Amino acid sequence: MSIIEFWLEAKATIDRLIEQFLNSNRDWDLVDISSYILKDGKRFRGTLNMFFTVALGGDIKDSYGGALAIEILHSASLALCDIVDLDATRRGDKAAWVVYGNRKVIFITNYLIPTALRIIQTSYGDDALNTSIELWKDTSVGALRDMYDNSDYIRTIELKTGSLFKLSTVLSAYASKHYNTKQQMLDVGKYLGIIYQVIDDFVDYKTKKVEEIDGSAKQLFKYYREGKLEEYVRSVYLEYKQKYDELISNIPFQSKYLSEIRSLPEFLANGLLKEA
Amino acid sequence: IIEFWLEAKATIDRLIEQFLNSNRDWDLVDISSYILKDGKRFRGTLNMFFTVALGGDIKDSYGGALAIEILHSASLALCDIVDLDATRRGDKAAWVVYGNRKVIFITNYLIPTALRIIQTSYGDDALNTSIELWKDTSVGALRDMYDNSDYIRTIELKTGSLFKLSTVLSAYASKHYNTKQQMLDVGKYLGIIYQVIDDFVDYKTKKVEEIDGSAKQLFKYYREGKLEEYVRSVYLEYKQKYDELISNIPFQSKYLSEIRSLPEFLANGLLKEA
Repeated sequence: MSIIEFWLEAKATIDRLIEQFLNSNRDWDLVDISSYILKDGKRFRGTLNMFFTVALGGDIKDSYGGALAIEILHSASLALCDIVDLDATRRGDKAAWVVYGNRKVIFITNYLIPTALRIIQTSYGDDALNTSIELWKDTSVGALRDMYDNSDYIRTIELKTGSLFKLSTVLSAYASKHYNTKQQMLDVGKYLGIIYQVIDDFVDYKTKKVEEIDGSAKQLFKYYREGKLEEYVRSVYLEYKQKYDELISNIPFQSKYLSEIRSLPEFLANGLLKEA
Repeated sequence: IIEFWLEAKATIDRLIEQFLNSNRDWDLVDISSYILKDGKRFRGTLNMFFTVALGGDIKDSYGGALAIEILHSASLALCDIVDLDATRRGDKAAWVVYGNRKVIFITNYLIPTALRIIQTSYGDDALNTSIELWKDTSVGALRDMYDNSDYIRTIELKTGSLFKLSTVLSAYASKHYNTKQQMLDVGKYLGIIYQVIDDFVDYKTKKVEEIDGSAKQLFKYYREGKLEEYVRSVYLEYKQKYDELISNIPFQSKYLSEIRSLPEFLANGLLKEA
């Protein structure tokens, strides 16, 4: 839609911010590796940030700080996942650890996370920061529960992947000067994040070997082996999309963005499918 | 002098215990081995001492000391990270990956958990400073890798940072908010002393093919006996900055002496073990 065009502009805008961040970084030695980790990315979370900021009436410029922090928090998490799953490529590059070793990347990572938090606090204040610290903890709890994915698929992916989406959407509440939608915005990102992860796991079963699959995805095998994976994934997607559609009706969004807002679950769902 | 350390190091061990209990779920990644990697509790106690030493209850420091230690654990854990030589077999290496995995998960849980402890007890202002301090700790490690970086500056971020943390937190605890900026400097000097002193212990009772990091730079001191010369020259040197800032800070009466004994007790605490 215009969604795709908005995304392309946001990506370029977010890429610009990363460079300004990098160079302006006094820490001369940390730029080389930080750059490699922040290097590429579609920046979907950061653009959802900017998107909802504008859809709520705010000034796109006020979403910049969160936009940056988010993409910084995301990039740092990928560099870590690549270590956890021991993957050597990021879809067009060696993996950070391959090029610098687990030792450096993890430290660099423990530096970037606090940095992103500072940016969020400066740009938005203490309440925004505390919310971010809670979503950070949630995420770690998520990685954990991804260890023994016996049960709680939906809750597990909410914490693991959804936490960052909640951050993306909730921060647009501050950026747009509409803090009264805080909880509504948190639930928006929760629905989008669950939809994004469920679809992403699905695409994994249809584009990779059954053995090489692992993580939360692994919890869906029981559906896959019966040829009922698509059926389950579609149910989860319809549920949360309804929950989403209902919710955005009760949110003070600008009339001219409602159609784009209402088609976001499709934008993210078909976006993952397309590439695969 | 020690009438406190021994009694509090026991309180800390008791606190750390109730905590490790309300989080049995993380046993899956051997959380305790990280929380208990350190039994000393210097930073934790160092936080309770300087607190009361300002009229604060022994109570007000619980959160601080607990969070202080958790973060030290988080810090040590990061030291466990092993790079893959790729020269190992497939089996011998699967467990290194799982260790690196354990580190990454427990670390990213403890840190925000401790920060929330520091905020729930002392407010957003105490929270922000901690974030700054943890951020600096990470930088100390990155440069500790290698680049023969300014030993002093690189030692302040490595071990100092977390030391500045424990002191400055007593100020919030002691509700003597104005003594905030005062304490941050306390830890800084002590801290540079703890590490310089320690870095010296590895230069006396430690391997010849070992030594790395900051202590490395000392390369031009060991091969000429001047090593001990730089240590003494840096001990008193900074001890002076410490000895100065102390009396300036409105500590209190009953505990104004032993405080000057701290810069000594740390070194000896280390120089005795080896």
